[PDB]
Formats: sequence, C-alpha cells, structure tokens
Amino acid sequence: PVDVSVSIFINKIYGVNTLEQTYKVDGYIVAQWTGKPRKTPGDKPLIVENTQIERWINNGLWVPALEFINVVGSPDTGNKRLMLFPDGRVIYNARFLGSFSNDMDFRLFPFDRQQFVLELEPFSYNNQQLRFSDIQVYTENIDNEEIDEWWIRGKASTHISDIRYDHLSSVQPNQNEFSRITVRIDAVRNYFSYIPNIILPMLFILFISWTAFWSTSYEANVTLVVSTLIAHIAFNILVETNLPKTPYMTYTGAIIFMIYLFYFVAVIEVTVQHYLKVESQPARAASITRASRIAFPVVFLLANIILAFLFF
Amino acid sequence: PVDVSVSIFINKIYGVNTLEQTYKVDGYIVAQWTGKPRKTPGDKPLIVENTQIERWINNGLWVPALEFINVVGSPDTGNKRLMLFPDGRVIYNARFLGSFSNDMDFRLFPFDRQQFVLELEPFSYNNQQLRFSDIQVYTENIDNEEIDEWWIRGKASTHISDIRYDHLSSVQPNQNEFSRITVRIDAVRNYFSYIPNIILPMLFILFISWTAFWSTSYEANVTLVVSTLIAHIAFNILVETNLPKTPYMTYTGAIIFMIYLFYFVAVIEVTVQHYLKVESQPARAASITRASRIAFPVVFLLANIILAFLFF
Amino acid sequence: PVDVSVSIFINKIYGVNTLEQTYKVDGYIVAQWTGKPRKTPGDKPLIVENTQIERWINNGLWVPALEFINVVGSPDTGNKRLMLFPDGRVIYNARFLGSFSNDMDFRLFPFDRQQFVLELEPFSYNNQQLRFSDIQVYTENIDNEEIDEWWIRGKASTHISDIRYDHLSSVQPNQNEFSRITVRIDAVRNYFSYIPNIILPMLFILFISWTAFWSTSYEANVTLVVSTLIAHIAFNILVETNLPKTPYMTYTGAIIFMIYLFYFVAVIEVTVQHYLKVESQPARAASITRASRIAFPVVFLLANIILAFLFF
Amino acid sequence: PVDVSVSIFINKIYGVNTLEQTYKVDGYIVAQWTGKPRKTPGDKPLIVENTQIERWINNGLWVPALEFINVVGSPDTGNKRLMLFPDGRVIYNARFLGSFSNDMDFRLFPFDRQQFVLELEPFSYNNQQLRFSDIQVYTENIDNEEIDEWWIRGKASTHISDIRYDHLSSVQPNQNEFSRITVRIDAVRNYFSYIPNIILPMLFILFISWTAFWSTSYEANVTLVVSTLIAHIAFNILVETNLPKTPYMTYTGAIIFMIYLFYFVAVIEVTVQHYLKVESQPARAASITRASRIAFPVVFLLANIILAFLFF
Amino acid sequence: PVDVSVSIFINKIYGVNTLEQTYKVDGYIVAQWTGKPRKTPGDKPLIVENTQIERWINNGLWVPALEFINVVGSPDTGNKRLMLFPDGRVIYNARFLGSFSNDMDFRLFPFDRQQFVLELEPFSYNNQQLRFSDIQVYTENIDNEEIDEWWIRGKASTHISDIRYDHLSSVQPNQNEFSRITVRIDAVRNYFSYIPNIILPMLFILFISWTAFWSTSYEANVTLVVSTLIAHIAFNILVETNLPKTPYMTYTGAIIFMIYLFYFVAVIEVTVQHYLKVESQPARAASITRASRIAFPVVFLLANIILAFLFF
Repeated sequence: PVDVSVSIFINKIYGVNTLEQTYKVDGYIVAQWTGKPRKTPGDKPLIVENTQIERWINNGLWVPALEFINVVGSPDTGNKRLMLFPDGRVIYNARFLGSFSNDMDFRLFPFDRQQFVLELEPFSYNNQQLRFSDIQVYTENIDNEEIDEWWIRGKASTHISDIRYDHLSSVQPNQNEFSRITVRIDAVRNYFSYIPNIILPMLFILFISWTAFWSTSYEANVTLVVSTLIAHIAFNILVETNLPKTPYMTYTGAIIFMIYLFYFVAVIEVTVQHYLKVESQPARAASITRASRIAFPVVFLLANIILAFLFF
Repeated sequence: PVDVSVSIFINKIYGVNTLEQTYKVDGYIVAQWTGKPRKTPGDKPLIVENTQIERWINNGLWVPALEFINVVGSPDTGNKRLMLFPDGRVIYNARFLGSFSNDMDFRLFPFDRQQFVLELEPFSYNNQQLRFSDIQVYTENIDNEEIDEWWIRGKASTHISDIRYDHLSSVQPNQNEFSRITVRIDAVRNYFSYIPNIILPMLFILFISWTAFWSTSYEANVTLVVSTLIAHIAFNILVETNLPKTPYMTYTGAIIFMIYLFYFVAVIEVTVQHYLKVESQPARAASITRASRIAFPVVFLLANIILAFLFF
Repeated sequence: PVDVSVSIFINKIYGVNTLEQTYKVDGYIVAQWTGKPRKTPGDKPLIVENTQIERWINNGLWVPALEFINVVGSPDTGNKRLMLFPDGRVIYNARFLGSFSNDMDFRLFPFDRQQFVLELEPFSYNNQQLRFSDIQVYTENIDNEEIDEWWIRGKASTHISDIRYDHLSSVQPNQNEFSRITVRIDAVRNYFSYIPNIILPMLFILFISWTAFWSTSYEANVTLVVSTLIAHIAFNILVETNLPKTPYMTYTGAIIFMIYLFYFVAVIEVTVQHYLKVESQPARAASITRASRIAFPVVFLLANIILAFLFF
Repeated sequence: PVDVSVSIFINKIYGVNTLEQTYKVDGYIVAQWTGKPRKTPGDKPLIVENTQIERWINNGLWVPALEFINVVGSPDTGNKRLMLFPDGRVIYNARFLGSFSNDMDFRLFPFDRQQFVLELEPFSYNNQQLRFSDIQVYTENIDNEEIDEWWIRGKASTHISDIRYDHLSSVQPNQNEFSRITVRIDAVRNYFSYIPNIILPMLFILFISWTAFWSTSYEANVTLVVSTLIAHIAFNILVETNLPKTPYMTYTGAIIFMIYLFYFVAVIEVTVQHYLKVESQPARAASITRASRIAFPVVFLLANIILAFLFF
Repeated sequence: PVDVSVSIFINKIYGVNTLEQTYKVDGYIVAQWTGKPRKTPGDKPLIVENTQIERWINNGLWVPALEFINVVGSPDTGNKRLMLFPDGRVIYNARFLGSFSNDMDFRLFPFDRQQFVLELEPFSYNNQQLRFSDIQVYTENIDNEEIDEWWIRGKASTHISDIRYDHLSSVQPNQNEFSRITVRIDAVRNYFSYIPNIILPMLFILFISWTAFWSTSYEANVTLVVSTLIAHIAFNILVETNLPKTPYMTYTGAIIFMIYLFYFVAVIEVTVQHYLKVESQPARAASITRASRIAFPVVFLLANIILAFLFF
C-alpha cells in the first residue's frame, strides 16, 4: 500500500445551479507519495512540466489515477507539475476547474443551508492508501460578507474512508476496499438582498389587493384585485431567475402558491359584497367587507407562521 | 467469436430535453473479454492507464471498438483503464458522460411515463459476441423521492440482441449480424410540485373570469374577463420553460387551448347579457347569466373528463 | 482517377434554426475506394481503428481528404474505421454529427416547405472521381408522423456533379474540376400543433376586441380594444420562440402586422362612436358601430384571402 | 524577403453581435509562397494533408505563422492542405471559421451602414513581404436580397500596408515593419422587415394614446394613456432582441425615449383637462384638449425631423 | 534567480459579468529571459513556432511555467513563438484570450468605478525573479468615448511583488517567496445612455401614478396607481439584463425598492381619500390629497438625496 498525502487548495466555489444541483470549484491539488529513489541532476530535485509529464511515464515512471468521484464531465486541468525528488518521493501539483454534483435541499430558500462536497478515489488502485487530507479554504469569508453570495462557515470537513464495492472482478477477498477523500465545505446563503428585492415587493402588491376591503364600488374593486394578480405574476416573472425551482415543494413556493389563493379568495369576497347589494341584502355585505378587512391579514399571518412551523 | 462481459454502472440520468428528446447519462463501463495469454511482472496483473493504453495498441494489443448507437455527439470519456491479466483476459474500465437520444412521449405531461434507453454495439466487429449485460442503477430512488425529478422504477431492463444490417460490404453471408446491448431504465415524473405551481394557479385565474356570471355591470364584467385572459397569457409565459413543447397535441396543451376558448366564450356571454339589456330584453339576459353561472363550470368539468377519457 | 463509392446513412436531422438557416445531422459515412494490393494476416481483411488509422498513413497508406462543403464549423467525427482488404480496396466507416447550412425559405411558416442539403467534395483531390452516391434515410417517417417535427418525404435526392472552380493555382488546364456529391432530403413541417397553440388563440383575442361593435359605453369599449392589444403583444411574446424570424416579409408576419392595424382601426371606430354622441349626432354613431360590426370581420377575411392569394 | 501570394475566399458573414461588435466569417485561405526546390514522386507535385503537415515541419519544412490580427479567440481551422511543388513554391489551403472584431456604428439602425474587416499579419516574420491580396466574395448578393440580412455592396476592399511597431526587441533599425493584409467588405442592412414589424406597430400604440384628445371622460382617458404605455413597454420587450443596444445614444433609442415622454406629457394633458373641469373652468379644458389634438402630432413630427436632421 | 522581462500588450477588455465578477481580456504576452548561449543558423536568431516549441523542450530547452493566478479556466493561447538568440536570451511571444476574476463593487451602478486586474506568477519557480512589468494599453480611450463601454483611465498600474505562501514542501524555508506581476487597469462606466434608457423612463411611470393627487374619482385613481405599478414591473423586466444584480444592496436597488413603496403608499392615500368621502368626512380627504400632492415629490427628493448622501 503506497501512502499518498493529498492537500487540496480551494480558491472559488461559484455558480450554484438550482436545477442540476451543480457548482464550479477552482483551486489546486497536491499529491505527495513516496515512490522509488532516482537520480536528479546533482542534489536539487527535478521539476517536470505538463508536456514532459507523459514522456516520463513512457520511460517507466509511476503516476496514480486520482479521479474525482462527484465530477460532472472531465474537469479543466490547467498546468500540471511533477516534482521528482532524488530520495524517492514525488509531489504532483495541478490547477483544476470543474463541475461537482451533490444532493442539495432548497426547501428553505430565504435562509438556505448548503454543503459543497468534493470526493477523490484512485480510479485504478484499491490497495494504495490515502495518508492525510488537507483543505485550505483560505479565501476569507468575513472579508466581504455582503459581496460573497455564500457565507463560508468552517474551514471544511476532512473525512478519509474505505469505500467498499460489490460488483468487481474474480479476485476480491481484500480488493473491494478503495481509499476515498470526502471534503465537505459548509455555507449559508445571505438573505440580505433577497428580502428588499423579492419578498418585500411581492408582499406590497398582495396588500394593495386588500384595499378593496374598504371600497364600496365593485367596478373599482375588480380593477384592484384583478390587476394586482397581473402585477404578482409579472413580478414573479422578473424574480423567477433568482428563485430556485426544484421537483419538491418549498417554503417560498408554498407562500407563492398561498398568495395565488389570497387573490382568488379576495375576488370571491368582492363578488359576494356585490351580489348581496344586488339582491337587496347590503347589511350582510357591509359586515362581510369589514370581516375580511381584519380576517385576511390575520389568516395570512397565521398560515405564514403555520408554514414556518412546519419547515422549521 | 470473442466473448465480452459488459457491466455498465449508472450514476446520474439528468437534464431531460423536451424538444430534442435527449438526456445526459453518467457512470462507468466495464468490458471483460478473454484475450490471449501474456506475461505480467510476476504473478500480479498489469494496470495500464489512459495515456499508456494507446502505447499498448501500437505494440500489438487488441482493443475492441465498443460505440454507443444512440449517443448524440462524442461522449466524454474521463479516465480509462486496461487491466491485462497473465492468464489472458482483459478488463476495461472507463468513466463516461454523454447525451443519449430515445423516442419520448410527452402527450400526458402531468403524469409522465418515460423510458431511458442505452445501446452498445461494436463499431467494427460482428462475429464478436457480447456475453452478458449488467446494469447497476444502485443510485437509490426511494431515498429522496421528492428531491429526485424522476422516480426510478425497476433496476433497468437487460436485453441482448443480434441486429441485422442490409447495406454492407461484398462478403455478408453471415457478417450482417452484430451483437447489441439494449439497456432500458424506466421512470415516472413526480407531479408533486407541478400541481400547486402550474395547474392550480392556471385554474384560479380562469374561475376569476367566471365571477362576471353574477355581476350585472358590463363595465366591471369586461375588466374581469379581459384582464384574466392577460393574467392567463402572463402566467403561461412564466410556466413555458417547465411546460414540454412538442410538434404533437398534448393533454396539457389541449386543456391550455380549451382555457383560451372558455375566455372567448365568456366574453360572448358578457356581451350578449349587455346587448339584450340594451335592446329592452333583460328577461333573457337575466336567465342567460344564471345559465352560464352553472353551465360553464359543468361544461369545463365534462370536457376535462372527455380529454382525460381520450388520453387515458 | 481513383473511383470512390460513397454511401451516407442518415439517422437524425434535428434542431432547425430559423435565423442562421442551420440544422444538425447525424449518421455514418462509407467510402469504398480501390487502392493497391496489400498483405493482410492470412486471407481475412485487416480491421483498423481511429487511433491506429494515423499510424498507417505514416507508413505509406493513402487516405483521401473528403470534407463537407456546407458544414458549419468542424463536425464531430466519433469513431472512424479503415478496412484494408488483401485484394486492394479500402472501406472507410465514420460516425458524424455536425451543423449544415442551406438557403431556407420560411415565407410560409404554417405550411412550411424545406430542403435539407448535404455536400461532399474531396478537399485536396480533383482528378479523383466519386463513383456512386447512396442515401439511406431508413429512419421511418410514417412510423410517428405526430412525434416527428418534419414529415420526411422521399428517400432523398442523389446528385453527382463536377464543380468547376475559377480562382486556383498556376496549373489548371484540367485541375479545376472536382467531383461533388449533392444529397438533398425533402420535408414538410406539421401544422398539427401550430394552429391550436399559435394561430387559433391569436385570433380569439382579436375578435374579443370586436365585441365593442355592440357596446354603447365608451369607458367599457376602451377597456376592450386597449387590453386585447396588450394580450396580443403578450401572446406574441409567449409564441416568439416558435415563430421564425427572418430579414424578409412572411405570411405569418403579414397577418401579425395586419392584426396590429385592426386594433388601431377599431380604436378609431370606438373614438368616432364617442365624439359623434358627444357632438349630439348619435344617429351616425349608431350606424357607424353597426357598419364595423359586419365590415371588420368581412375586411379581415378578404385581406387574409388576399395575402394567401399572393403567397400561394 | 519571402514573397507570399494570399488569396482569401469568402463564403459566409453571419451572426452580427450588436454588443461585442463581433461577426462569424467562413471561407478558405490560400498562401502561395516560393520556397526551396524539393523532389516530389515523379513530376507531379506532392499533396500533404493536415495530420502529415506537422510531420514535414519536423523534417525541416518551412511553414509561416500567418495569424489574423482582428480574430476573437483561436479560429476553427477545418482541413489544412500543403501542396509541395518540385520547382520550389508551396500552396497552403485551409478552411476557417472564426469570430472577428471591428468598430461598429449602430447609431442609425433602421438604415444601418456597416463594414466587415479582416486583417492578416505574419505573427513571427516582418522582413517577409505579402505579395498580393485577393478577396473572392462570390456569394451572390442580388441573388436573394430579401433572404440575405445584409446587402453585400462591392467585391470587398483590397489593402496591403506595412504596419510599424514601437515596443519590440533590441534589434529594430528595420525590423519594426510587418506586412499586413486589410480586407474590408461593405454591407447595408435591409429595412424591408424592420418597418412593418418594429417601427409601424410601435407608432400605432402611441397614436391610440392620442385618442384621449377627443374623449371628455377622464375615467376612459386614464385607461387609454396608462394602458398604451403598458403596451409600448410590452412591445419593446418583444422587439428588444431585434433592437441593437450599445453604450451610446441611437436614432432608434432617441425616438424610443421621446415616445416615453409623449405618454407622460399626454398623462399631464388628460389630468389638466380633468382638474380644470373640477375647478369649474371647463372653457380652458375644452381648448386645452383641442390644442393637444393638433399640437401632439405636429410636435412629434417636428422632433422626429429634428432627430433625423441631427443623425443625417 | 533567472531574470525574466515581462511585457503584456492589452487589446480588448470586453464582456463584464455582473454576477460572476468576470471579464474577457485579449492581447499578447512577451517573456524575455537570459538563457544559455546556443548556435543559430549563421548570425540571425532562430524563429520557432507553436508546433515546434514542444520539440525543443524534449531536446533540452528550458521553458518556464508562467500561469495567470486570476484566470478562470484554461485561457485560449492562439499562436505561441519562441525566439532563440545565439547570445543566450530567449523571447517568448504568445496571443491570449481568457476570463479573469477580480472583486467588483457594483454598489453605485449609474456612476460605476471598476478595476480590471491581471496577475502572473510562475507555477513552478519561486527563486526565478520577474525583472520588469510593462502594460501597453495603447487601444485609444478618448478616440471613441461614446462607442467604448468603459472609459480607460490611466495607462494601467505596474506592480511587482513577492507573494509569500504557507502550505508548501520540505525543501526550503526560503522557497515560499514567488515573484508576481500585478497589472491593474482602471475604468469608469459611461452613464451617457443609462439615464435616457433606464433612469428617466422609470421615473416618468412613477410620476404618472402621482396624477391621482388631483383626481377626485376613486375608480379613475385605482386605474392610475395600480397600472403604473404594472408598467414599473414591466419596465424593470425590459431593463433587468442591463441592471447589475449582486448579493449586496445597491444605490439603484435601493431606489428601485423605494419606488415599490411609493406605489404602495400612494395606493393607501387614494384608498384613504375614498373611505373619508364614504364616511361623510371629505374635509380631511380634500386636504389629504392636496398634502400628498406636494409631500410625495418632496419626500422622494429628500430620500433620494439621503441615499446619495450615504453611498457618496
């Protein structure tokens, strides 16, 4: 079992896709493994570059196949460098930029909780142990909390585990166990701009519909409730890109669907106020309007607390 | 006929395109075929990596051309590994991520039924049999049914068949028969979020138009039916991306087109109610409104059941 | 002149761009040319794969440069295979997926007529004849006419021609003549879904504006004609992607522009009806409304027949 | 100084970006330079293909670095061919498809004037003269003037110049002068479809707002001017993609901004007409409406002529 | 320590992304380092091209790994050229086009201040000094200030620094110091078109809502304030692409959110004016309207000055 020291540097974690549950990660990968003693020109260790790296393997130099398990497509390896030491050890430094998949829960978008995971397992070698994992997410979080989309919390989670496989070759009494690095950086999305850009204006439009709970004129009432619903849909179109859309139900989506009913229900109230006045019963219509004038804001507050009580 | 054992691992089936009938599939491909006996360093079998794989073929090592028949463009092969055994057999392990085409029926979108097919046939060898196919879709479906867009039902369908060709070379008395793997995983789209985000709000807007079947004021009636049609088109704009658009007629599209008539027809009713009152015949207008107040909801229910009876 | 037998298989003709006049074509290319006699291991012909193909050319093996003339960018060649026969002939099989340019006429979109052309000419060899062209568009059209976007009509058009060039080198007394394959598959776009999704709803919105030709209330009339124009523009936004937009005038675009006038003209009528009633002359306004109530539908029908008479 | 004959063929000039001032150009590049005498098999000149081209340079064959100066990114070179003559000269034929940058003036979009420039200078050789430039834009313009987006005027502009550099090496008494080809094809955008699709309907919506200069009812007046402004913004959304948006002010943008004022000003007029009638002074309101009924169309005509007088 | 003279030419700084804080930079890179004396054919220095550059490294020629630190993905290197001098020095000229990341502050968009930074550090060599940095942004700024999106101010900022690292190898306590080039060009976004296209029309729509501070009719008042809010959201949809959206609060976003309240508040005023007239207290409603007729424009002016006082 060849011991490999893996040190991964983290520079950027950008472009979090709300559909494919993908995110682009940039940095550097360092693999210091003890090889076999070789002769370098003099005492100083040899420095080999990307083009000449393949030339060394042809001559009889070992290079282990360390592949990312959760990588979506082939990641972009910039410049790769092999540092052959006269003593024996070899240091492999390579810049990488690729897409990584991890199960994401967007259920509670306004106060999002997400984990960015990176996994590495040698593609061809099982009885070749991975010594120690090191995550250097030295890109300062408290430096620009407003500028950074995600508030980096904790200097990642180091985890080294032996992944057991089932479907393999004929000889597996102790070949099914592959060493695997499990890097997991945590982050919390900043609500800072999501309230005065999405939440707050989507609420005002809904309360503007509620101004028909004072107005007696049905012609003016229709214009309020119908047009605000147009404004709500229009504003939901503007937002949509910022909004995360997943196959499951969300707290934001639950509120968004709840708003659609509170328009439909208000339309009913306004129409009820009208038909009562038409059928010479305005005494009911008078109290019906006064009721919903206090009921609607209370009911929406109860239900928003109900949703929050279920999601949190 | 060289016997080839093909074991394909399935990791992800993501990004289902509603137009091109394409979907991205990620995993691993294993090809264990009995070659010719060779000498490996000692007893242990030789492990060859991607860069050195081409070097072996030049020396005189066999590598069969196993191409995906239904692959759209050249798929992304990550790291490929050849395992040369001293006895004779060779195990080929390669990570793949590519686009696959299959005939899809989106006719019934809210309760979608789809099959994800993967086909493999040796590009150059016909009298080279494919021994056994194995599909390892071990990515747990019941684990996160709400999170997964498609509910993976069944551990795929293994199918090995001899595909017969017509247009070939000169020598074809028994060369037209190529061995082909036919992998078909089944899945059902979760309706869970499609009802409170698309179906339900598209219905409320249509019923808000129906509130003119109580109102006597034509000026207020126009504002209802005309503006709700604006809201419906606006909401159809928001949805559109989620909506699958194909060259054939769909259950969703049939309902969507039916809604467009139920606005146009309601406009007619409202205008009829007006001209009758204008031409001193309000007795008809009074019953005309009361009729459509019960008729419209019944007619739409009948027709929605009619459509459902035709599609299902 | 080396005789080359070219047989092109057609699998898919997908993604027809309405702006760049491009379409993606997938299939296989077969080039059977009589080379020089060589010795294969035994009697059986040698099978050479993509990586080893370049190795043969270095040793002294001929490979002709067959490039697509109408290809947009470098097309994606999947797996290429050379079949060296002991007698002399060589069969070249290669999978291709690329973009092809051809002059397209979208003038009559609802009942579209289009030709998909593919051209092949040897990039370097003029006095090297192309024997016979064969198009195998065996992807069944009548199988799924509703599912297929284009109804494949005819098993393509085989055409072999000697293309004469003007601007060449110094030596051209008989070097300007290059052999060229001209493959042209015909197809007709299915109107099936384009009427109940685009045409029909765009018409209803326009007739809803015409309901002001019965209404006497100007305040209610404005709401009709102005808001329907908003709905028309809104619906044209939804459609737009499905709609083909070219630098020339189309039948669809002519109707679309005609609809914009029929709103503007109706606004004038409604305003005329008003000013006449204001200036104590409602006798004119009464007949003015009754006139346009019969005129507008007749005029639009005449003009739609006029447009159809010009385009067809 | 090695004399190089450069003949560039033009096939397509497609996808003109209104932001980055980029356009994709496809064709062929021919470089006939007199090298050194070599022995070809017999008398016939040797034909070398793309893969074997690099093999010749290794043996000791010259290939000059002819790079496009105005190319955005590395352009797509399809198939490249070297024609080695026994006498000495070498003809280099290569198919290219790349993006080219040139300063574009979109100030007057409806009647656009644009120049498509292509520049070539040897990347490594200064005292290596470029003999003669030849542009073969034989893709017929008058063939399909309605189908072609740009009306190709003139068979391009041939220009060969010695570009002088300042920041170079140590030895520059006569090494700063590089030979450069300056190809410039001219074209004029067809207005044909831009008037009945963009200009004309954007005008009708603005005149529909002007129908409030006859109407006495403020409630009906508001519905006109407010909703037409919604329609104008909605129609500007539909158009936007066709509209060129640059960091400077345009004739189209000036008119577009002018339209936004003519709505705001009309709103003021309508509100003035109201407050005058409210404050028992309708004599002013009567003439105020009659004034703007003649003023607004005259003022907009004056200002549109003013803008046209400034831009042209 | 090998002294390297780095001279970077700047051609284009295009496509500034408001989300990822990225921008594409094109130009040339010159690296003149004193190598070892070699024999060139005669006295003239050897000119080596891109394909032959790798051939020289195999023979025993030094090429230092100069990588961009702030580069997003692998940048596009066009044609690279090595100029081997007989004396010893080697000049490396390479054309580049890549994406660069730098922390951007969009807080004050209408009068934006931005810095475009480019960093270069040898990927493999620390005790290999970078002699002098030279930035040639000779692409004239005052030439076309209206055409250029960013007004290039200053001929960049030359900065050479020794970057100290923490996580490294065993070999040296004085190996953590890498020489790094820090190029920073400054630019200011032109407001020229952002006022008559975004700011000015977004203001007119808001003042059109204020015309209800004269109107006594609630039915006409609702139509004003509700529809202008639709127009504002509609216009914000049109703009959105031009608008920079970041996770922090902006001056534009603050004004944009402030506008959403000024609609909601105006709705309240209009509804208050109504309920007062309903509950036989129009004396209050009369002064309430007259108050907000002077208050609203003054309050918005105060608050806009307040925001400007905080951001500037």
